[PDB]
Amino acid sequence: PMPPSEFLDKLMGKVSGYDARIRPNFKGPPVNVTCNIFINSFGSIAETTMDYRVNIFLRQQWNDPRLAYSEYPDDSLDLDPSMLDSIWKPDLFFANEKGANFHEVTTDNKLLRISKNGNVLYSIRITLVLACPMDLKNFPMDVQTCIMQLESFGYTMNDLIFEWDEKGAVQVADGLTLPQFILKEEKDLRYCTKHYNTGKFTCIEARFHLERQMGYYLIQMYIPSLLIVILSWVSFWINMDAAPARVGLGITTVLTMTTQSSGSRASLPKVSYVKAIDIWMAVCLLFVFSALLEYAAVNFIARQHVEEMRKLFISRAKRIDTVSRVAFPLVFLIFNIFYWITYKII
Amino acid sequence: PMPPSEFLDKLMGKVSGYDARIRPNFKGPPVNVTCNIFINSFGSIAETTMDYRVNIFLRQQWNDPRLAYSEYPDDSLDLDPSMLDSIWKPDLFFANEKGANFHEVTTDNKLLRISKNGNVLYSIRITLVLACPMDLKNFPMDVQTCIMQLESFGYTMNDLIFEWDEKGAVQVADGLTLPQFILKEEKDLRYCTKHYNTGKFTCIEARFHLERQMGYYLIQMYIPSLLIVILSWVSFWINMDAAPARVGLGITTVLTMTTQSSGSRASLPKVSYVKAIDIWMAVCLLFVFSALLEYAAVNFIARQHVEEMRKLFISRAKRIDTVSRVAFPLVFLIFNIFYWITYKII
Amino acid sequence: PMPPSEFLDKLMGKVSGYDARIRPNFKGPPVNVTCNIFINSFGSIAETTMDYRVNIFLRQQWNDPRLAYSEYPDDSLDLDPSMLDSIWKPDLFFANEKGANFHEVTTDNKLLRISKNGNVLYSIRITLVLACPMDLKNFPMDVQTCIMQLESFGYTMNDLIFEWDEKGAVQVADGLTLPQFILKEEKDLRYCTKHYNTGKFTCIEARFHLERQMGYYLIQMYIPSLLIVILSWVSFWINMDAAPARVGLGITTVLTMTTQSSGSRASLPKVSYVKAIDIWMAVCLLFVFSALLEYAAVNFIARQHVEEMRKLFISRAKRIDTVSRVAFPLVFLIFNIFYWITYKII
Amino acid sequence: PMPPSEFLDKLMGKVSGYDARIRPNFKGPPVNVTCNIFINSFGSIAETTMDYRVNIFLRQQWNDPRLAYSEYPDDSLDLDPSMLDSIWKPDLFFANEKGANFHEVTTDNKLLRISKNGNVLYSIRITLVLACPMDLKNFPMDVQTCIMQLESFGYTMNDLIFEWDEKGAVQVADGLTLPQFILKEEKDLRYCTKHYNTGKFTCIEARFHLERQMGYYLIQMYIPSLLIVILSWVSFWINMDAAPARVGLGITTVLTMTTQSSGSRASLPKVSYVKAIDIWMAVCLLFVFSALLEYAAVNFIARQHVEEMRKLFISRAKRIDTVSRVAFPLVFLIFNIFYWITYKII
Amino acid sequence: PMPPSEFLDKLMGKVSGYDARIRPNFKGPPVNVTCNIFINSFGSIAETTMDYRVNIFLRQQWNDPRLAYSEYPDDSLDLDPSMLDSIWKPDLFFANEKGANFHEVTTDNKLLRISKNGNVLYSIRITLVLACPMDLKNFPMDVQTCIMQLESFGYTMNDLIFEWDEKGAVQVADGLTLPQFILKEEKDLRYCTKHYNTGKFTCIEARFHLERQMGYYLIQMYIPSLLIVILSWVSFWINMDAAPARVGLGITTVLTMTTQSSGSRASLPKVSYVKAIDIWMAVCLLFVFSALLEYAAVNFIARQHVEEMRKLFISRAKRIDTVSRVAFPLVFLIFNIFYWITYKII
Ligand SMILES: *[C@@H]1O[C@H](CO)[C@@H](O[C@@H]2O[C@H](CO)[C@@H](O[C@@H]3O[C@H](CO)[C@@H](O)[C@H](O)[C@@H]3O)[C@H](O)[C@H]2NC(C)=O)[C@H](O)[C@H]1NC(C)=O
Ligand SMILES: *[C@@H]1O[C@H](CO)[C@@H](O[C@@H]2O[C@H](CO)[C@@H](O[C@@H]3O[C@H](CO)[C@@H](O)[C@H](O)[C@@H]3O)[C@H](O)[C@H]2NC(C)=O)[C@H](O)[C@H]1NC(C)=O
Ligand SMILES: *[C@@H]1O[C@H](CO)[C@@H](O[C@@H]2O[C@H](CO)[C@@H](O[C@@H]3O[C@H](CO)[C@@H](O)[C@H](O)[C@@H]3O)[C@H](O)[C@H]2NC(C)=O)[C@H](O)[C@H]1NC(C)=O
Ligand SMILES: *[C@@H]1O[C@H](CO)[C@@H](O[C@@H]2O[C@H](CO)[C@@H](O[C@@H]3O[C@H](CO)[C@@H](O)[C@H](O)[C@@H]3O)[C@H](O)[C@H]2NC(C)=O)[C@H](O)[C@H]1NC(C)=O
Ligand SMILES: *[C@@H]1O[C@H](CO)[C@@H](O[C@@H]2O[C@H](CO)[C@@H](O[C@@H]3O[C@H](CO)[C@@H](O)[C@H](O)[C@@H]3O)[C@H](O)[C@H]2NC(C)=O)[C@H](O)[C@H]1NC(C)=O
Repeated sequence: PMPPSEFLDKLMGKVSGYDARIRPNFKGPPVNVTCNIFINSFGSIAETTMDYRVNIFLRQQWNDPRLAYSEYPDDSLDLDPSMLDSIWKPDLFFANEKGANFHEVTTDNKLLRISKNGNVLYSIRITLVLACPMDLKNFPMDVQTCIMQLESFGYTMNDLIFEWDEKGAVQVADGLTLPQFILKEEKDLRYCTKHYNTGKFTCIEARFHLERQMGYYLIQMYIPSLLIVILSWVSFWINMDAAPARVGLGITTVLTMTTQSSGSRASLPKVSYVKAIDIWMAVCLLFVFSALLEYAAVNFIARQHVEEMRKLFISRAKRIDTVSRVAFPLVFLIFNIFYWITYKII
Repeated sequence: PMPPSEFLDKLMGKVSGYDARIRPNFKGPPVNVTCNIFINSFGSIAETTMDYRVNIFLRQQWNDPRLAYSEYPDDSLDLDPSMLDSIWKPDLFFANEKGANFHEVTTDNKLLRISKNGNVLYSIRITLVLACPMDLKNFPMDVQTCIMQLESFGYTMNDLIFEWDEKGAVQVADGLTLPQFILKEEKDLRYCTKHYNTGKFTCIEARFHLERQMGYYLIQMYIPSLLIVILSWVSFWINMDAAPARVGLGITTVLTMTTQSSGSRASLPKVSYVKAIDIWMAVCLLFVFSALLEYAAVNFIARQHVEEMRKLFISRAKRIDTVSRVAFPLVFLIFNIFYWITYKII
Repeated sequence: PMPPSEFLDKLMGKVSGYDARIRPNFKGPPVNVTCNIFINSFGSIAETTMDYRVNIFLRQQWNDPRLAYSEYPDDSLDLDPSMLDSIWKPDLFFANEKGANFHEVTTDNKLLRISKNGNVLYSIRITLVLACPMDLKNFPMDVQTCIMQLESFGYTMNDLIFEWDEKGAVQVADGLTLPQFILKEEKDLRYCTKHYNTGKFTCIEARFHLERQMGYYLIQMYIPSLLIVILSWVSFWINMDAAPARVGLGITTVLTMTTQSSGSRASLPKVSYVKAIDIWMAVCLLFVFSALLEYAAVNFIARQHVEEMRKLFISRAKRIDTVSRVAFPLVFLIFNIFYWITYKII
Repeated sequence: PMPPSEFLDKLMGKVSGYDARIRPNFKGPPVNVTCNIFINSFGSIAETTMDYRVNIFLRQQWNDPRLAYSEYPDDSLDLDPSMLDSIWKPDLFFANEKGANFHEVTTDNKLLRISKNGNVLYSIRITLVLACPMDLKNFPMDVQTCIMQLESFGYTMNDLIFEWDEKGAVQVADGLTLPQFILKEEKDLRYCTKHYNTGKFTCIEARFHLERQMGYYLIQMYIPSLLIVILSWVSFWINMDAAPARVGLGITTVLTMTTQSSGSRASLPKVSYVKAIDIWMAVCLLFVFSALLEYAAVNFIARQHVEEMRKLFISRAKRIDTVSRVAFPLVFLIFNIFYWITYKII
Repeated sequence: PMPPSEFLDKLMGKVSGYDARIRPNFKGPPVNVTCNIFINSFGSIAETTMDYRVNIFLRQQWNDPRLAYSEYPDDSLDLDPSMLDSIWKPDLFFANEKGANFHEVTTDNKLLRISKNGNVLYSIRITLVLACPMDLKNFPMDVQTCIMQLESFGYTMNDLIFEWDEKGAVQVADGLTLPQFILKEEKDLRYCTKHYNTGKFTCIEARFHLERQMGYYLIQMYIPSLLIVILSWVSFWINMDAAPARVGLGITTVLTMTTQSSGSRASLPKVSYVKAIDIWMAVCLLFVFSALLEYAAVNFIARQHVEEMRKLFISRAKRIDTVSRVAFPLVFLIFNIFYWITYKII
């Protein structure tokens, strides 16, 4: 008969003595707020900034005995967010925020509904740009575990407790795709219970394994590196004599490997430790100098040589011939079987 | 006689028992909110970010029996947005927001007017920066269908229903032009009715086919690629002997194709799958190495050759002559008829 | 005697029945709001974004009979913007906003004063970043007409009318200078009266012819293009024989024209249609390949040639001599008289 | 005895008839607001945007007879900014704002204190990003005078007057250092009294001479330009004959001068008029083409030459020898004494 | 029995005469606010902008005798930030702000709790982007001391005093890692007590030594510089005669050192004084010109030389031989022992 907000106005109002400023079960057990998120959007992972943008549905669940209606014959009683500040709320935040906001588009995107026993369902939409450290040892082949963590600010452990729910504590959007990564489904859930001069505080937290898209930097960086190496070697399938063609076909290959290495570290954070993309290419550098080393190996022996003079020269021109046809691919094929296997097991 | 806002103040006020917190037809049928948009501005499609900026007029239409005036002799009774919060509103949002705002320029750009039976016309102006996935298989020749979707947050399906109206549910500005695309007029309208732990919620949604401007990357990337290919071949219309002109005219063409390929993938998202612009140019790469392959084919046979020695050499210098005048354009003209036809049918 | 705000408090207050929510002359003629702007700042025209930042003084003028004081012996009665929301205001906005704001620096920069008959002077300061389409056919020599337009949102035509005033409807700052353009003084003023499913709405609008600064891209792009063309031709004033100097002085000129063309389209929106800066330079490209075409024209005839063999060769070496000294400048001087005259009349 | 805010609450409250909406000395003399600023931070001068970020302490001083307490035995009575809106304030703004804000960090950074006679001390903290035109005729050697100006918005001249105070009207931070400039201590203070259709308004304004750091572009642009010029000339200290070393050492110098000129105008606004950095380098361009001009001067005379043929050739090879050893430095040393002296007197 | 906020409502309310506008111990001693921070996040040090982003927990501690409850049997009485504005707060700010904000994510991240004697614990979360000057004399090997400073705005020294606490006045996060630096644990704490026309104000301040990650620019800039120097010298281990290989292997090394120097100063602020990275590379420039100087030293003596003519030439070809094998590494090995030792002691 009576409208429920009118019933709610005398429920949580000054009548019935309800305060919005006091936690439920005060002078009693700590409040167990169980939670789960629905990731709407995810990504734009600025590895320069070492962070990621994510848009979630933060769902929060707890119970208030002060809000347990009895006579009203329904189960879930919703509330437009005008009266949302009139009730108690948790002091949730993120320990790795780096910028966030609500979404006031047409409405404060804020859900409330209350069970008969006062089980409080609370859902809001938050866009987060969460910082995460980026271990880039095997940089195109890393599985980044960028995390997120949810803590209480005023209420300590003894008055409030965050929880994950057991039934799928991270719901994921169906077409949630990543331009550069794959979100693995296994999402670790644990506690990061802090300690301060103030004291200790609750923390639930989530972990997100992100295996990359290997094929991109394969296309951009590996394959143009791959061409020059064979291009360095057909520059040994070049003519018998020390020609200016041997001069030109050598230096052309070297500058492109410098050029690809210039554009290699274009969007990278400036980590001290060596990553995987440069040792791919610095080896390709020291391979591409060997051809110019090989020409001077021809050129110094050509100047070393006139019967007996050139007799040693053309003999050494064959020891440089039949070995380099074998030694060039062998040092490169032994490189990849040395290279990829560590990056295949990690 | 009495001013209408004064009539409206006792209409929707505390007198006549009107609440802003309760949906119309409560404990009854779900509210059918029909809607249509007027796209003022559209574009700045950051394909790096895979999104698009759009400025709309979100028009919303429904009915409230609580707001049905009877005695007042007019039809549409407007309202400046001061009293807009005093009435019920829907909980509309976007499932792919990525940033939005209202427009408070001189006035909250918010329209209300009410029919005699309380049919509520509601219009606001929103700038959106809506995310959309970007399939870039045929990257200069794709028809991108970037979408947008409109959902309820608190009210489920059983209490609220979004609708498109039949009479032109997306109105488009007249001079709405795109710097890189064409908005096709056919705009698909359907439902994206979600399901959650909370439950199910209404969704109407719109789809926007965007065929590009083919001619730009034609000018920037195809035509400078086109010049080098013929420039590679007049470098076979070069002199009889293995000259340093054959050395210089070969390597000049190769580095520019590397240079255009460096500036090719300038503003591109890092997708794993191969797009169309690189297979345009990687083929142009492997074409441009064939000329340097052709010089060494001349150079190795020149070193292979003295009567019978040069007799085979000049004979092979003609088998490299009359075939390459035929084989060069034929492998390229067969490429484009292999290339464009798939990109002409999609 | 009594202070005027105290006189104003009983003027526009609840006493004397004044509403801020009702337009003047309600149930009567539409309100004629005449307006004019003072452009404080203007520019930073992001042609990539196809917009321009402008900071204006939006002056608005109309009349309210409800605000016509009688007994107070003065003419213009100002008001600090605290009481500005207490009166009626128009629902002005911009149809091409793309971001705007007010200016709360030390004070809401909001002017009100009221005549004896209630003629309302209303002035505020707005920074706008207004979108404008950019026709770039003659890109360094275009006169861009970037516009701005001012519409009503809730009030239709029959209740409200925007106007320009006759007496200089766009006031311009004195030292309002542009880094890349010239604002022509002639500013077209007309109507963009829209029509919707809602109905029709008033619009006044202004137009701004912007002729560029021609001399910049002259310096950056024309003059370095100009040097290579003569540098291509002194490479024909080179020695008699087909030298490696003819090889080196040719390819040096070609790569710089590629290099300038790489930096040519640095900050340009990706329009499909051809602009003027590339046809300046693509012609400079096909001129610079003619010198390498000319060397191979020497080189093929040098290999074509031994008495009668070289007799034709040196004769053709003179037909390539005396014609190219004439044919080189003539095709370029006929180009500019073909080029600039269309760009001098538009 | 009684707390002073309680004394202030009945001082400026509704009792004693104080209005915040009325200027002091109303229906009397115009209010003389004297002011001075303390520049906390200054710089990040985006010459592309032609503006500068500055963070100030805007101190404002005037007198209110309505706020002159009498009985309270102290001199300066401060006020936390909660009651700051309860009093009158000036309508100060900036005519060249381009974005600004207050600073609500832990507190509205807003100072009030009141003398016994009601002399009002008012100080706030503002970060400004102030636009300034950038005359770049002598671009590395200009003294930029970027200004700032402070005007009233509603109150005209006859009701309000801004002033500088005599005692150091611009206080400057001690370690206020600039990454690219030097703030000269002489700061011009004058009036920019505007005139409008509304009328005339007060303006005080400040001027800031900014002499650059000459040594940076000296290091980046002058010194690498300086090396090539001598590198062009040791390429004339090259061997007797027209060698391919003369070919290679010429073109190497030319492309670097193109390369430095490409990176020269990296961060520059696109002004039409010629600046100083390009005439530094375009002269360095036309110097570096003279060496390739000198080789062809050798090469054409080498092809011109066989007893009497080479006799003129080696004689002209000495007229090109002994003159160019003198003519090369002389045209460059006469250039700098032509160059720097205008840039030393301005 | 009675809830504590209800006890707090009559504690700090209008009853018991509590004002939020008056400092504690008014007309008495200055308030000693001791403080300490917990750095949550730190970094993204934009050396171009000369600043750093930091996210802190600003903890503030003082005492209010007005807030000393007596009868309530507990020690720390917390308060959700709704009633936070109802009490007195300090006027803290930062003198080097450059942008800051609070964090309203789900809750104003604002902590209050009050001891029995009214010792006020106050903690909030602030993200700061704090400016700091960047001395870049030894640019890859500098220890940057970027500071932060905390001042009062309205309250002077005689009414308010900031303090550090003795017990670890800067708490640091455990996994607080830097992408480019190391935060040294020693953090200097002192006073920056300002003086103005207003007067003098309290200041506590903190200092943060930041030693870089040396290994990055080692990898990016030192090692590619290191390769060319040996590559310059094997270009002297080249053949006996003045070959075009000596021409080509010289100029290839020079342009890469120009290319690395172009990408060297990519992200650097434009300081006038010379840094350490360029004197690393300008020496590498003047080393790499010596090889081309060495070829012309060969080439001029080759043209100087026919019995006695070449007899001096091959003798000078040995004085250029046996010295340069010794003189090349010696001038470079003496450089590094001159270089690094100053950068090892600072
Ligand atoms: C939130 O969840 C926590 C975790 O279960 C609850 O704390 C637990 O509360 C129960 C009953 O209140 C305690 O059980 C009792 O333990 C004593 C001693 O172990 C035993 O003698 C009794 O027979 C009884 O089983 C339990 O110890 C306690 N655990 C902890 C770690 O505190 C808490 O009550 C929940 N609060 C709310 C508001 O739901
Ligand atoms: C919003 O639109 C929906 C869709 O039409 C409306 O729901 C429909 O309401 C009508 C009448 O209220 C229902 O018709 C009735 O159906 C029963 C059983 O089918 C039949 O025996 C009756 O004779 C009568 O025709 C219809 O079933 C129902 N459809 C659905 C899917 O619920 C709704 O009433 C509209 N609400 C408002 C506020 O306009
Ligand atoms: C705002 O300006 C418009 C444009 O002038 C005003 O509308 C005009 O109002 C006048 C008098 O109210 C109308 O004149 C009358 O017209 C009738 C029929 O044409 C004629 O028989 C009468 O003798 C008289 O001249 C005029 O038609 C009308 N024009 C339009 C287009 O509506 C309007 O009144 C102004 N409103 C305010 C508040 O100033
Ligand atoms: C703010 O400063 C201005 C500038 O001094 C003040 O205006 C000046 O006010 C004085 C006295 O009120 C005027 O002096 C009188 O001038 C008349 C005619 O010149 C003379 O016959 C009298 O004997 C007396 O000296 C002075 O003219 C006037 N100047 C101007 C330019 O208006 C103003 O009063 C100050 N206002 C406040 C609130 O401090
Ligand atoms: C905040 O801390 C300051 C620093 O200690 C306190 O100021 C100090 O207050 C004490 C007692 O109020 C003063 O001691 C007295 O000094 C006089 C003269 O030196 C001496 O004759 C007395 O026997 C007594 O020892 C002390 O001088 C004073 N120091 C300064 C620099 O002012 C202040 O009281 C503290 N305020 C609060 C609210 O805690």
